[PDB]
Amino acid sequence: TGRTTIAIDPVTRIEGHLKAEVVVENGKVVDARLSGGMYRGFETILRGRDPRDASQIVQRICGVCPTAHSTASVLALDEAFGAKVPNNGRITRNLIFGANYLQSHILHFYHLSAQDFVQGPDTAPFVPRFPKSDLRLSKELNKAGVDQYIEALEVRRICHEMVALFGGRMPHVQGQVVGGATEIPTKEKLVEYAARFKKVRDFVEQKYVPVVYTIGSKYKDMFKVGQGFKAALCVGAFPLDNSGKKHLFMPGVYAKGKDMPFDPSKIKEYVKYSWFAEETTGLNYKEGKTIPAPDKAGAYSFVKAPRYDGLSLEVGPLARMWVNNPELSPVGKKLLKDLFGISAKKFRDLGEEAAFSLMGRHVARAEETYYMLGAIEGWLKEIKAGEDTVVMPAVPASAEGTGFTEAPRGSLLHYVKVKDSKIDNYQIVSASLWNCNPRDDMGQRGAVEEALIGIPVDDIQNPVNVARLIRAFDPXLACAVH
Amino acid sequence: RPPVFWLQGQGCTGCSVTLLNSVHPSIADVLLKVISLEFHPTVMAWEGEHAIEHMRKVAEKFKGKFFLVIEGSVPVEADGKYCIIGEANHHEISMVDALKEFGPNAAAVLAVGTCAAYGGIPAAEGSETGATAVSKFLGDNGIKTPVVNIPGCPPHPDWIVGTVVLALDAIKKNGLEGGLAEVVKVLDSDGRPTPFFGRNIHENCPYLDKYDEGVMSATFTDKVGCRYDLGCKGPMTMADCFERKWNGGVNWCVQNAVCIGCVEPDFPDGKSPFYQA
Ligand code: SF4
Ligand code: SF4
Ligand code: FCO
Ligand SMILES: [Fe+2]
Ligand code: NI
Ligand SMILES: [S]
Ligand SMILES: [S]
Repeated sequence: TGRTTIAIDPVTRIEGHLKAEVVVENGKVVDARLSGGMYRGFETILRGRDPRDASQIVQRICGVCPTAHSTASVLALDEAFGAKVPNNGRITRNLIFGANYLQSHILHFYHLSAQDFVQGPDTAPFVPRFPKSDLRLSKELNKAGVDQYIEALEVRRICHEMVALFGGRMPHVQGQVVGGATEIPTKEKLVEYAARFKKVRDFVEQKYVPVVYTIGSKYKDMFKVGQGFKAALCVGAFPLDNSGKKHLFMPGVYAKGKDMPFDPSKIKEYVKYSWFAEETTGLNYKEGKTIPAPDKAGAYSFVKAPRYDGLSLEVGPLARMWVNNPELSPVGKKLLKDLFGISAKKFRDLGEEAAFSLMGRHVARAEETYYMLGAIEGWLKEIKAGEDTVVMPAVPASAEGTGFTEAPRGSLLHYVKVKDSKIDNYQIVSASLWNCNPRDDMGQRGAVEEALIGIPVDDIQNPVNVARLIRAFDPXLACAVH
Repeated sequence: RPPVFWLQGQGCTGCSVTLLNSVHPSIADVLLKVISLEFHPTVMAWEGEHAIEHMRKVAEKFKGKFFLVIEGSVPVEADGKYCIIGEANHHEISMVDALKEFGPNAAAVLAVGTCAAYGGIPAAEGSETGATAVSKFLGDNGIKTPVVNIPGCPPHPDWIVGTVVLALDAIKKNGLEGGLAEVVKVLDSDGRPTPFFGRNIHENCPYLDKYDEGVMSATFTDKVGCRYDLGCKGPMTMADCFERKWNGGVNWCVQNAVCIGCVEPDFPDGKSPFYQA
């Protein structure tokens, strides 16, 4: 057909400001560039402040995943301050943060992604859209999609009620601080959390997980594209004891068919193609620097380019479920057989090709939502009503700390250095930074840039699969740039 | 249902997410019965230059009659390059450009969140993007369109929806010009609607007796004493959280921890350090 450059700015039904530019040749994407177009500079804003302020300031990186930033920050502060979080505060934190995993995945599938496959009502903001939007569902299945989108608006709001029960409010919780959680769970509020959880759980098991497989079965071609590098990172999340050694998601790297441990010293952030001063390139986060250079020639994004031992990796539900390889949900296994003819027991039984695909990332996110149900149920049984959840540590004069966790969209770490009782440096390496970054100093593309290669564009006037692929990764450019 | 365009500058999407939490009317009812949300990057069906051109087509037809919501601050440094919001016909559109394009032609501009209202975290010490509040940017550029500030980081959904409804009800009682004048009349000196921001947190706080008696909690989890020594900024904060509470009434900041003064024009620097007085 020939060669066509397509620019999409803004990419919509993501969080934040993203431009995607692709080259299409003979009906397939042959090159891609992603541009994070908005910068705030939290890493410089935080300098000089009382370190305890960080766990409030950093949440404003992103109003979709603020609990993830709160968590990474308080973990970094806990280490820097030498604070021993009480066992019950560890569990309370997990209840605050876990509820937002449910909120974020449900928001992402229904309110961001589902319109890629479902025609909404004939009114804004569901119209106008591409004339040939490739919406394949039957009248009845499309109506189920719309009904569930509407119901999901209530379910995601209930998830935020769950967050706020012990977190104070949401977005931007008040309840996580260095040293634990600010509000001891009472019997009465645990009843309130559990009652809401029951409603969310039922929606996840009865509606959300089935609809992802069912829609997927009408878009089976979308399991054959979007593989990219087929390399994944998990840094670990949701401490399950007080020794720091067992987590709901265990850390690991997967690349070139091999599993290996995660060593955070192997992270470097490159900036050749990013709007930051050239001299700051290739730094590990412990020596990270943030010096904007919005006029720098050749750069195309405010997202830095993180690499793990030179590798371009992806993060998120697929990464975590691939690395950890849990059993698939009973309903997922049943629907894989009923609707795809696939016999599968563990997540990796999907195979690398189908797991690392456009539709495989949606499946992974639904399966992870199911997986989180059991974790939250466990925490509700483990918590002790009335047992103290916080200690009140002093600000250290000089210290450092690192918090590692998994935000809904992938691996997150905050590093803080304290000098003269104030923040000397604060560096964030976030989930969509791993996914939506530009080329590194070696010219190697970021994960989503690489996953766009091979995406079909049979109609350049209706190039719907470009943003469909991007949305599968649940991008959050506020997080990516900070 | 009047057309609404929701433009995001240097925002975190928290002002959009808080709106999705509206209890009554629900967000479904807001979108299908109250407003016509013609452009919103986070939720709308179309994308890219097509979404921008759709907004421009509506703006042309409804010049003077659409409502413009701004989430996030407007960065002016580096010729606007710290916030690019789209591209149409190979021309990039900065937040500066967009506000100069649509701002003059809106019925009114609703600056949602402390960033848009007052600069907020992107304008705070250590920033370098020239993050500017909506009303200041418009005034600096000679744009006289009425601005209503709905601050908070994030605002409560009821403040956003309630301000929309107040303006729409006022317009249907007195017409566009008359109704906008009624709205101006219920704004405080910081441009905030007095129904939501006219009362002080501390003067209405259930722990006021403890403050007056000098009984202060020394740990966050002690819920008996006043939170002042732990950093509560309620004495300096004008919002109705004490009554409405948050997220379906399940909690609020003073009960759970401390107020950080998130609706105030000096947030965060004049409200920080958060955990001391
Ligand atoms: S808790 Fe805060 S708002 Fe309430 S009386 Fe004490 S200082 Fe005032
Ligand atoms: S209680 Fe204070 S910090 Fe919380 S939402 Fe209200 S004004 Fe903002
Ligand atoms: N989830 C989430 Fe936000 C992103 N990307 C972080 O970290
Ligand atoms: Fe960073
Ligand atoms: Ni985010
Ligand atoms: S996010
Ligand atoms: S989160």
